[PDB]
Amino acid sequence: SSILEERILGADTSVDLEETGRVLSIGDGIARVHGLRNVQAEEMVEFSSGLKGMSLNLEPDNVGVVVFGNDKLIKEGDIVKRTGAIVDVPVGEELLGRVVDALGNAIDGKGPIGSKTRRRVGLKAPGIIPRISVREPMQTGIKAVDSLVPIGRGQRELIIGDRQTGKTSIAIDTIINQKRFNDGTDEKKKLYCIYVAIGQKRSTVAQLVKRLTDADAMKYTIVVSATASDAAPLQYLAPYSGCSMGEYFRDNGKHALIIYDDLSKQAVAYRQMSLLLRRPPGREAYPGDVFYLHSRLLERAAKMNDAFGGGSLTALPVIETQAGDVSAYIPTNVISITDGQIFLETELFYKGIRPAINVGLSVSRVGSAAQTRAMKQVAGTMKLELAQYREVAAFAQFGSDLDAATQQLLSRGVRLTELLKQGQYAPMAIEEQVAVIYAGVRGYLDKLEPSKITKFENAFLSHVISQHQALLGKIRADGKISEETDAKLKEIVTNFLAGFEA
Amino acid sequence: KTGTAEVSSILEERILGADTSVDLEETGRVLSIGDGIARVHGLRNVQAEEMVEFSSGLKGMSLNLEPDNVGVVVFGNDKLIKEGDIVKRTGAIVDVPVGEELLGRVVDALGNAIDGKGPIGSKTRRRV
Amino acid sequence: FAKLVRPPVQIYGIEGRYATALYSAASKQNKLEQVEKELLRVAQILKEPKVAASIMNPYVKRSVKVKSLSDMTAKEKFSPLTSNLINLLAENGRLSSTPGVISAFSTMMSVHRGEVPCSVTTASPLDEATLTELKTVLKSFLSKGQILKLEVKVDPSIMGGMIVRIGEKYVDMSAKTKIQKLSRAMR
Amino acid sequence: SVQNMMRQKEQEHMIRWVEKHVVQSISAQQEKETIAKCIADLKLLAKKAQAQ
Amino acid sequence: ATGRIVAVIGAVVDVQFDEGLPPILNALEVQGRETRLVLEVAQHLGESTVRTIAMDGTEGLVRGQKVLDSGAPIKIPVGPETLGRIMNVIGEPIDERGPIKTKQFAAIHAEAPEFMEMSVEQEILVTGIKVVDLLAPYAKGGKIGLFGGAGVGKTVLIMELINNVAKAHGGYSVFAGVGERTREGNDLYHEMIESGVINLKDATSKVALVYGQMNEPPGARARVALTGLTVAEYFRDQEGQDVLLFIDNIFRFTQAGSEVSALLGRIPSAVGYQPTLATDMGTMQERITTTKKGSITSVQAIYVPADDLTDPAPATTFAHLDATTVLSRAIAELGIYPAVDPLDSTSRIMDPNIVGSEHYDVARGVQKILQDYKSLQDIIAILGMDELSEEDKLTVSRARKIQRFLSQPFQVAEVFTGHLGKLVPLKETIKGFQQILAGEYDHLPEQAFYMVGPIEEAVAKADKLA
Amino acid sequence: ATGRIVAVIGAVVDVQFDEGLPPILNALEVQGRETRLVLEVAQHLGESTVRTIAMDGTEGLVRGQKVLDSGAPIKIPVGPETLGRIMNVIGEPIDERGPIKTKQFAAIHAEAPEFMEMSVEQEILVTGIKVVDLLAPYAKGGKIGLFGGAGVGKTVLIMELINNVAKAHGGYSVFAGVGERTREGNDLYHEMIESGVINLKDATSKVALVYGQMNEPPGARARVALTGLTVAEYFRDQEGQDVLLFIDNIFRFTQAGSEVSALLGRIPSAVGYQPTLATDMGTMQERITTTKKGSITSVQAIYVPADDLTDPAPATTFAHLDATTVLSRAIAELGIYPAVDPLDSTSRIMDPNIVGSEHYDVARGVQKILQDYKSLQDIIAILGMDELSEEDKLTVSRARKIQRFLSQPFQVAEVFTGHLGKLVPLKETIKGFQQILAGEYDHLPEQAFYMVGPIEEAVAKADKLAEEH
Ligand SMILES: Nc1ncnc2c1ncn2[C@@H]1O[C@H](COP(=O)(O)OP(=O)(O)OP(=O)(O)O)[C@@H](O)[C@H]1O
Ligand SMILES: Nc1ncnc2c1ncn2[C@@H]1O[C@H](COP(=O)(O)OP(=O)(O)O)[C@@H](O)[C@H]1O
Ligand SMILES: Nc1ncnc2c1ncn2[C@@H]1O[C@H](COP(=O)(O)OP(=O)(O)O)[C@@H](O)[C@H]1O
Ligand SMILES: [Mg+2]
Ligand SMILES: [Mg+2]
Ligand SMILES: [Mg+2]
Repeated sequence: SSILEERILGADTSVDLEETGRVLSIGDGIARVHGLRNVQAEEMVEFSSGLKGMSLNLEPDNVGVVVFGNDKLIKEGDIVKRTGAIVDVPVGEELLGRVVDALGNAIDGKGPIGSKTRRRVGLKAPGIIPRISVREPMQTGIKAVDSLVPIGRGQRELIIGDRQTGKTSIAIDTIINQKRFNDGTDEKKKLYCIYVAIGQKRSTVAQLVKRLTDADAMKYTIVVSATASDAAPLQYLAPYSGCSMGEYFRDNGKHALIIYDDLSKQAVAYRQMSLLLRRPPGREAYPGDVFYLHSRLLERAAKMNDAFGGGSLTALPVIETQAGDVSAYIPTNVISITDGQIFLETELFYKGIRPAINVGLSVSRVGSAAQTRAMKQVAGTMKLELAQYREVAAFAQFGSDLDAATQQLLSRGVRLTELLKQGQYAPMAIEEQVAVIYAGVRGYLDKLEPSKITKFENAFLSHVISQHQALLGKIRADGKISEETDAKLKEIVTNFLAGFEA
Repeated sequence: KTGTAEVSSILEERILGADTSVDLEETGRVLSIGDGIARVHGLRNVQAEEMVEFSSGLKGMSLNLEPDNVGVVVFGNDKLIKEGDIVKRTGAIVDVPVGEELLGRVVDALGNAIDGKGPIGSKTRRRV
Repeated sequence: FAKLVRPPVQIYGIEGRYATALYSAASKQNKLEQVEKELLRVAQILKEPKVAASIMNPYVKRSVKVKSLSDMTAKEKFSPLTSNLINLLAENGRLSSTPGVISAFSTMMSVHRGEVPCSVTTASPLDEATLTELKTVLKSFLSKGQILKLEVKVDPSIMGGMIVRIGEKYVDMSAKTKIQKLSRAMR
Repeated sequence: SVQNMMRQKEQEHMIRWVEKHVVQSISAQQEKETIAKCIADLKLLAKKAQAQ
Repeated sequence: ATGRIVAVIGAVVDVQFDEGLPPILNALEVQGRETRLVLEVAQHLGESTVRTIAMDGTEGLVRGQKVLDSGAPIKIPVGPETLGRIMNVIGEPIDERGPIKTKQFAAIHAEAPEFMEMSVEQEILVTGIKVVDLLAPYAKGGKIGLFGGAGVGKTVLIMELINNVAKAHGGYSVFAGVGERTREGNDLYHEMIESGVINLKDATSKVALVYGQMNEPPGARARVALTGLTVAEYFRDQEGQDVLLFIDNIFRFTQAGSEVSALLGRIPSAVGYQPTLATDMGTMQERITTTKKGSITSVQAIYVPADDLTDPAPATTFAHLDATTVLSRAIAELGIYPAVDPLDSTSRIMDPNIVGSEHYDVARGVQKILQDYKSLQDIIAILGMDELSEEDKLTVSRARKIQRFLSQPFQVAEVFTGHLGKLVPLKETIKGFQQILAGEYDHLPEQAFYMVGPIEEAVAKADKLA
Repeated sequence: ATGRIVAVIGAVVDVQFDEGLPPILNALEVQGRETRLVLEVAQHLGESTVRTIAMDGTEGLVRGQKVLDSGAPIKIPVGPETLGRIMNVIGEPIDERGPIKTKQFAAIHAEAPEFMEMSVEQEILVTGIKVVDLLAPYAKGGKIGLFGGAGVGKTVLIMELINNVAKAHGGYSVFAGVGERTREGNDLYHEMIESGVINLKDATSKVALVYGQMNEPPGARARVALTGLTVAEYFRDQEGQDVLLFIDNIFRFTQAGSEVSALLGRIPSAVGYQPTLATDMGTMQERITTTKKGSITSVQAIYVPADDLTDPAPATTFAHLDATTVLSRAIAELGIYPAVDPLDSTSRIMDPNIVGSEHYDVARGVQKILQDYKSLQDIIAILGMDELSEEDKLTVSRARKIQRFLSQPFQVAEVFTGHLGKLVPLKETIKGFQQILAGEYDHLPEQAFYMVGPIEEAVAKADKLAEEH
């Protein structure tokens, strides 16, 4: 076969003097190395068998080293070499559509990635001059997110909640929903995505690449993967490597997005890795600088000014909490780095509100209110009509009857609550959202039954995409819902309501 | 186990000869200062809870009598003490002015004067 | 306190505390090349079934191990500053680590003219025409007025080369280069 | 899907045949090792020359 | 290749070699004992000295006692002759029926499968239990956990998924006992011989057995779970079968790993566990996989310490599962057996396209009526039932008919209470809950929905009391 | 005296000096780097080795590297030419306008002025807010702390007082950013270029900025609290002027001292803080005082972690302050903005001899009717609203009228809510609240009072609601 022989003539057998430190111990991943005089801190050192490692502690006698791999091929008396480089990963657009490990080697088997430029995992966030405020929107296609808790481009938003409530699905409808902009024509409405899998078994990450490839979502993302089987210095290095492929886009013009799933598993890989280096424990045996661990990460998510390129880098960190308690140590340290949050609960998921977003508590510094112009009209009034609902709609035990007074307002909420529910891996558009939200707030649904609105939605939505395609194209193009555009929609809802149930 | 006063400069003179140049019965040099706690090599005759008096003018109080050094808390700033500064003795537990010349005056915790009228005129003392 | 001469090794631990207090004290008065001749004569009288019977015995007395060695260290050959040092270790409780200090003082005194030798690790030994080059082409590297030394250890798992370590250098040319042909199997 | 799987089972066997056969071929030689040592001297003679 | 014992602390023997240091996780053979004593290298403490963890007891060892180097890890005999035989941590027959003669041997320590050897295909394994078929369906090739305290039912539940799945299975089976009691490991031998699964006389046996119980030293309980995990990989990769795997209990892989981690010289993490709690678990659990060469259907019982689900040893197992059956104590104080928490149990195949869109709506619609009974327990406990509306006296009376209609009599529990074990099919539970949600049985009392099988026994039990 | 590096473990570098040992609290200059890395001495260990703390990143630090010495603590620029600038912790420009050309430097380690240099007088200060000016009034020269959790309104309430007071003021102001979001440090640089407080071409700016944010190593997030009140002390002592001190956030000074405590070599105290909490804090919070050479009016934002006020980092700050405004979260969930708790804020000058015996009788009846509310809210949860007597119904209606009237639309909520901003004078604030307690607005709906200014705007809304009915 011609492929094996051409791989062996391209191999370079270069030999040079190394700089070399004999091993004194090896246990549980830490290799105290005698020698290694001129070593830097955070330098990448290379064992004899092909392993790789990073020298963290410097000390007068020994040199502490942690291993990127497995510590059973390493025996006392081995040889540790010097590369001569603080730890760096490859970068580029050439990694797009791949699954890679935490140092940039492909675990999909499509071959060697041809990459040209290398970028550190420990670089610095930009300061005060080269930013700008948040001008643009980032559409998720969820209807409880886009209307009530909008997210700008360049804003760190925290998805927080328990296990098995919707934290991964929320951030995968977002990956799917940008399919419509990426095959379009303008280069400033796209959104290239990145998913970082920390502490997850391979029978979830090889299954999420399936869900992202029938919908052809994988042609514009990267998956940096550090599974639960990996060395504890490989789950620590993963978000600092994934964030550094995001800043190929942001430092060259485009717009990126990055999900850390999750960041409660980049902390217990720092607690273990830095207890076996004999560093004294803090609270819950976490180190002193877990706040400095997350903060030097979540400040690269910038929004540059237009004299640098104007690119953005959103971030969506996921956080799993125990028993729904938000006052823990690692939650509160990362609530106060992000601009806004999305509080996912369990009693919302089980009563029926799915996606289970607490729209009361899901606060957001609105991002210079870049919702969009037409959604401001219909979800401006929706925000207040739902807020009016929640103050007054928690009895479950009625004794008196005020249908002219109270029962009209709470009938507007259940029509807007059951409108907000959604499916899974089928995200809408924004003008298909303006139409369905128009029909809810304008009183055109109070003569239905609430057990029929989820049935009313898909029959409505199929009618407008089929028969009214030139209608929705004037909302997406002109931005606003104009007064003559208010006129045309006034018949369509009432013509359909005249013949919906028959 | 290494011991605090086993540094490379303490052992180095004892290989040369006897320690006649410093007496160590009354004055002792400082091994290591940090965050208001000093370590002093020498001072063999220091009583427990005795004021000492550093080289830069500050004061002290002896709290840890240990088999190779003494650990003394420092009154005041620590940017005046260093490594190699001779410490001396006063010879008593700390004492404060006491009388009726205090009435109407404002004093700190060592009996000094802060209100700027003038020095206290008492003719008595007392151990705290 | 005073400043002291920097030893060119600077080891650490309970050895290098005492093994630098001896190097600094003897470099004063230029007692350096002499004192190694005296430390190699206590390096023979320590190994004795009456001397080592109480140099590491806990239960004799705290005091009588001080007079018994001070009478011993003075009468036979020498009364330098080492007679205070043996009296210094014995007064503190570090008599167990006494062979450690002289093995620490020897490696500290060796580098004042020495090399920290290389380690050729190839195969069954060689002839004179290929070894006297490597005992001379290994002198062309250093170039600082020195007289080199060396160790040899035979290993067959290295199939076809030699490794050498001038200090911490490790120029490796061996049969590791079969594992470097993973790139043929690595796409 | 049959064409690709029979290439993969053949590929790994082809690699190990070249790999496991070279272990004995490098072990048997006894004259070329003396040739291999003098170039190993000449590489080290070349190596220290570019440093100083 | 020889060395002498230098220090002994419990089950952490120190041993100094002179040349030929063993690499990590070799085996060492202690000479001069009546039994076999195998030491497995853990560390390398500097200047030709290793620190080992011993598999059997260390009493009677003296310093200087010789120790010999094997050359390889703990290997066990694996093959088709392992069926019907009981083993221990080093693979010796403890059934007193003679040696195990196979052609090959398998090491205890091997790596994990790669990314491109995973199989994503999901199905449904119908069991015959109503709580699991409806709300949280198991798959055919995925990991399952049964979380529970002490005295709730994590093994009566695992004796059913043998009695319902290992009978109608076609391939082989592997059981492992890690740190649970020994009379229960004797009543699995005298219940699989009687029922034809163990054949003492020829080669027609289906199940293998591997045992390390709660009398061993903690260097054995920490490694018996990697032993049954190796006999259930030969039956996957080299024979190509569809193997089951039942593990009880997998907590003691971790409880007995923080008893030898203090003596290796490590600063402890939170509430007392080892610093490496969640890397050794992700190296044992990352080998129990369905792959492209076979399929292992895991069922693991997991213990929660002092009835706490936020403890670090249970709460890091959750990322390694597919299904989940959190049991509960306060449920089982009422009498609902299997005491499954319907609100805490999940799956990844509960989906309208996989489990069928009719089933998916009885699923989510019966959690909705169950949550709304929980969300009024503040007011019912203080104030009363009698200060409620008329719509919310009809999510209270309908969600007490649904709780009782999740308790089923099991086959293994006939000997306790004297009631016939019932198996329901899948299609007669969906049909039987739509007739409590639509409101057809709102006249029958709630003592009739209790401990019955299919729904026609509920109207029959209601027919009895009159 | 050039030392050498031996042990870089985290952000704690240890150096070894051949000739001259430097004292505690100095500055050291690591050679051979293209950026300026400054290390400050903190301990003396024995055999001429010290234990320092870096002010930057510790990557690329090879052992055996030379270390110079300057002879003093860190020397920043100071003077009049530091106005309309943004500055680093070691006194450098970070805004890309060029260097700071001053003729006077001030080393950042000074001592607290003595007992005989203490101005004693109290005043009042009017900001325009109906909860500050009525219930916890400020003082000209006092010290003011803004408590409360995360997301309750502390960057808004501190940027509204920059609008209210620090534009109508003759003296100068300093904003020191001790570890916060670098996004929020770009608004206030641009919110005050268009508002005239910073002028980028001439020399009539009236503010100075100090910014070390939360992307910085935790040894440099402990010394921007001290670069602040060294520029804000040259304006008080040297020039005889009047200054304002704005610091956000001062909890990041304490909390970045717990990140290097055990790496220095101390045994950690209670819940995880360093054992020198109330000593390194009170070394700093005594240099912010008004002496008899000038005055300082200090406003500091104080993060309360996890809404836990009994935490040791806030509860040792309640003594260095004259005025506390405590924002709660259970109030801002009701839409009331500013979130300020009425029953937990407190000032010293709430006194019938400074604010007058009409201001005092009002604000001790607002707080007395709000504590009368909470004893009724436990009855409503069981008896319901239509069981109460006719006197207790009158209490809840006024108390909900007072609670809605304490809310006020700020001018910086003109991008969040779309309302228009108010600025209420003090004489109207006392008169408006005096009448709701009397009964002279018992005939209105509560939605009139929400988000107005003076009481005459709260009847111009109850007529528009009745016309559009
Ligand atoms: N929009 C939705 N509507 C209804 N159900 C959903 C929706 N999205 C997800 N689910 C279901 O909720 C369950 C949990 O979702 P997901 O796996 O994203 O939770 P998670 O918290 O990320 O899980 P983990 O805790 O393992 O990370 C899944 O079974 C999924 O099918
Ligand atoms: N399905 C069931 N029906 C009746 N009783 C049960 C059932 N499951 C468990 N129990 C009771 O609970 C106990 C559970 O103990 P067991 O399952 O043996 O171990 P564990 O303590 O691990 O749960 C049993 O002894 C039995 O008395
Ligand atoms: N007038 C207002 N009063 C109360 N909150 C407001 C007002 N205007 C906006 N907000 C919202 O309240 C939030 C308060 O957050 P902010 O004060 O910026 O930070 P911090 O977390 O330091 O309190 C902001 O995100 C903003 O969206
Ligand atoms: Mg998830
Ligand atoms: Mg059990
Ligand atoms: Mg803020």
